[PDB]
Parts: sequence; structure tokens; C-alpha cells
Amino acid sequence: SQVSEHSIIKDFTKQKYPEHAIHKVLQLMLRRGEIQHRMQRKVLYRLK
Amino acid sequence: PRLEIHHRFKNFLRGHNVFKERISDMCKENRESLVVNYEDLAAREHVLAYFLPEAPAELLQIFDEAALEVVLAMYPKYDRITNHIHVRISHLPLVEELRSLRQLHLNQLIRTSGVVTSCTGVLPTIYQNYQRIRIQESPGKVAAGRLPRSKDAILLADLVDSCKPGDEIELTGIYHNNYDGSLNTANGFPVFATVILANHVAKKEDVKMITSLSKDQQIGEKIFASIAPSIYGHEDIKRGLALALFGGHKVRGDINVLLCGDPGTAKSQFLKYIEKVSSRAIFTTGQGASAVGLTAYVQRHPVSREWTLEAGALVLADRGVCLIDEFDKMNDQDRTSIHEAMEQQSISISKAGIVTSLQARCTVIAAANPIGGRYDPSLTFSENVDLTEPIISRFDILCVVRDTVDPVQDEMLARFVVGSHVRHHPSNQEVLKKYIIYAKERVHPKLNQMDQDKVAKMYSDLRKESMATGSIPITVRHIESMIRMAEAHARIHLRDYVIEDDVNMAIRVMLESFIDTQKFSVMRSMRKTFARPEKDLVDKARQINIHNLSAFYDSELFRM
Repeated sequence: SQVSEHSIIKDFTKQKYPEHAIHKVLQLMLRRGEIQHRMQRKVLYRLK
Repeated sequence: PRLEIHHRFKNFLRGHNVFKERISDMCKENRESLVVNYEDLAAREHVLAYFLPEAPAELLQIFDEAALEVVLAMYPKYDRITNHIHVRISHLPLVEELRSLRQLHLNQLIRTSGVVTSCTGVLPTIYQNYQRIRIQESPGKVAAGRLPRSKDAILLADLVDSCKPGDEIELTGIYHNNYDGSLNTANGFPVFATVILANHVAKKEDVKMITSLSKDQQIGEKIFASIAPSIYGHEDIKRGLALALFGGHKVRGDINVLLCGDPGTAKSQFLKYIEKVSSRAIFTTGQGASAVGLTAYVQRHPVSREWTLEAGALVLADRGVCLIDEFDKMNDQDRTSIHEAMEQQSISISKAGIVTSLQARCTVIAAANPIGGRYDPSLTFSENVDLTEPIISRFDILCVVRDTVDPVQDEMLARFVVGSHVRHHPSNQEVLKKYIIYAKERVHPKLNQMDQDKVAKMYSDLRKESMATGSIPITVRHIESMIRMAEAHARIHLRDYVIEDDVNMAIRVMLESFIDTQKFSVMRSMRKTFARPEKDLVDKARQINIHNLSAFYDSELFRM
């Protein structure tokens, strides 16, 4: 909870990762085959 | 409007030497400046004065063309220099602090001021040629203190890079409601849908009878007995606060004033009473403060906005006074960011992508809330907290409430409770308010070479107290705060010197920190307070506090 895609960017700050570096990661997590990410990312994109 | 105005312009183009002298101010050096006074044109020709209430909007367009007549005939060269001529219409009497701030009053040139709060300077197609800056409408005053509607200003590529956030400037212009978003093919503009252009930039009597009252020392003693009459407080606490109230070459320094009480006590509200005396007022409220109040969030962006520069409360009170309340409601991450900024009085970015600078000239006043017990455990205060140790020990003075069972205190506060109803029942120091403004703005002392030695002699006397039984456990930084405090004394007594009586009370405030950390047995040293090569470079360091020993007027030593 509260660790969704809109706020996990703040967590990346503590890991010394800029917002530009996570773009190479965040946009490619769907290609990674993560089960949790796809359910959160695709269902809320248009269906709400 | 009419059609006959073109003929009147044609006739009106047919003393003025100042116009010739003023227009030539810009030259090959490329000053890019032109001071414009309205009155000379209106004094010579009264017809121009009549155009103010009828056609002000066209007049600006008309004013630019008529200026070119002098420029085009004499100097075509200015056409290739920025390809623009700046008109700077001067002030236009009237002056309404609250009467003109209305939406019904459009199509009028209006003079007012404001404080810049946030901007988008971090960025490297008609709308793309210009950018956006945020301006406030109600200035700081007891009556004007009510929260206003923020104005949105647009610079017409003219004052860009010349102004910084937190600059108390004067805003002047005409209010046209050019909201282009009604066609629903663009983004949206704020409530004051008005393209407000910036035309001016400001600086970045009973006082004589008041000065008579300054000589009195009877009123000089109650200055710490009159600031907080609600609760009668504690004499030690108010004395230190009063010193910061005055606010009196690598000239750096920090004033870390912290309080340790409880929110139920009106000390939480005591910081609110100060703004009445203060000339600039800052709203804390905790969460949801002014603009970005030390809270960071990310959401889904509107049609068109860019990233926002984080403006700390320090920046929002540039060259003013900034108040911090509700310490536990701050975000942890911002605390680390502003911690260095507070010490360095500026904001430094090491990301190599965004570069900017903001000023910080206010006194940091905040109160902390103790986590659980104060000093119940046998360990240190900093080592029983999940926070990092060194940042906690950055504060110079730690003011905490002393004693909790004071029957005498209960008696006096009890009667005040009844006074609450007395004031509120139906019934058929403002002189001192203007004292502080005059002294801190009109009195600017300079540096005297023969008076630094005598003050510095006593500072060494403080050092030798810890040099008897010990090994250099005291740092000069604690003293470094003391020098500014003795400066405020001269504003108080108007004697230009400092007496040992003032220092002794200042000593107790300094020692108060040691009391909270060290066992109560140190109270015996108060009797003495009443009574009172590698090595070679160390010796010279204390005497002159300069790395070079040959720094005594080297400018005149070598040439002459």
C-alpha cells in the first residue's frame, strides 16, 4: 500500500537513483514479466 | 473608441531638452535602460492627461510609436539592439492599498507591490516566448493580513533574469482579462485571469518624539517584561528572544533559537503574537502552508505545467523575518536539504543539471516537541532518538521549560482566566512598534579598528575557565553567536559599550545548554562567574585570527 507507481519514485531518491535512470527501469518493468506491476499499471490506465 | 484620435496624434507630434538628455542614456555600451517620466509630457500638454481615463490601453501602443519618432529620425542604430524599446511610465499618484484591488476596476493603470513566492526559472508558439511568475496581492499588515487571492504575472521578455524570488518589488500596469483559454483549445489560467505586465522593481514624524523616549532606561528594562504579558513566561526566555527581535567581510552566522515546552501552553500561540510587531508576516499553519510549505508530493500534472523549484520558508521571507511552527509536521527529507541551507544562508545544487540561487536573511524561530521523556533515561538525549546524532547537536541554544510545580505561577495565571471574559464582554505598544523599524533601517554602524580588541579580551577570559581542569572542550562557535547579541545592547542602552552586567545574564543563557546535558553539580561554578614551527602558527592564530601574519595593511605596505 502507498507504494504504487505514483509515489515509489520518492523511494528511488533514497537509493541514489535519479528520476531519469528509473525511466530505463520503470518503463521496462512490463517487459520483465512482473506479475504485480502489470495488474497495477494496465487496469488503471483506462478502466479506472 | 473614436476615429479622430489619429488626427490628434498627428497634430501632437509637432523642458524637452531633458527628453533629449534622457533618451541618449543608452549608447554603445548597451545599457538597455530608459527612464520615462509621464509628468513632463502631461505638464507641457494637458491633452495627454485627459487620455489616462479614456484610452489607456491604446496609449501604451501610442507611447511606443511616438518614442520611435525621436529614435527613428536620429538613431536607426537602436533597431538592431534587442529589437525593442522599453517604456517605463513612472508612478501615477492615486495610491490605494486596498481600494483598487478589485475585479471591477479593470482597464486601469494600477500601482501596488507584492512578494514573489515561486517561479519556474529551472527551465532552459506565441506563448512560448515568455514565462510565468507568481505574485501576491495583500501586503503584510495587521488589517491586510487576511489571506488574499494570488496574482499571476507574466514578464514580457523584459525583466527576465533581472529579478529573483522573494524580491519586494512594486507592480504597476493595467489589468486586461486576456484569458485565452475560454476557447477550450489550451490549458487554464488562475482565478485572476489577467495578463499583468511588470513595469517597476523596488529595492532588494513621531519617531523624533519616540527617540526622546529611547533615552529612558526605565522603559529599557521592561522591554523583556512587556513582550509576553499573557503568561508572564520566564525572564530568561524572553531576554534571549528580545535580543533576536532586534536582529543586530565573510560575515556569516546562525541564530538557532529553539524552545522545549508543550503545545497546550500558549507558547505555541506565543509565536503568533510576534507577527503584530513584525513588519512581514509568514503563515505556517503546518501542512498546506504558503505555496509549497515544506511538503513534497507528486500527482498527475495539468495540461501545461513544469517542475517547481522548492521554496523553503527561508526563501519566502527574504530580508524579512520567517517564523517556523509545528516542528513535527515537517518532512524528514526537506530537513536535510535546508539544514545546510540554513547554515550557509543559500541553496546549493550539485546535480550539474539545474543551477539557481536564493537568499535567506531571516531569523529561524521554531519550537520542538520532546519525544517521550526529556531526560528520564541515563543515556544522552541524542542517542535515544532514531534520528541522526550530529544534526541534533547543530543548535547553539536549547531553551527548555524549567520547573513544573510553581504555585506562585498558578496564582497570577488564574486571574488572567477571568480577564478573558472581561475583554470579550460588551463595553461602550504601538509607539514601540515603530521604534524597531527606524533603528534597524536607518542606523547602519561601520567597523572601528580600535574597539574590536577590548571586546575580544573578555572572550579569552571565558576560555581560561575551561582550561584549568580540562582539555579544550569548548568551541569558539558558541562565542561567535555572542558577538551579535552584544551589538543589540547598544540599540537598547544607547551607550555604545557593553557592561559586565549584561554579559553575566548572557552567560546564564549560554550555560543553560550545559545544565541540560551535565549533572546539576556544575551549579557551583556560578560563584566564580560573579568573581570574574607547528606550535608557533597556533600562537599567532589566537591573537589575530588571520592565517597570514603579514596582513596588516599590505595595500599601502608594498607600493608606499
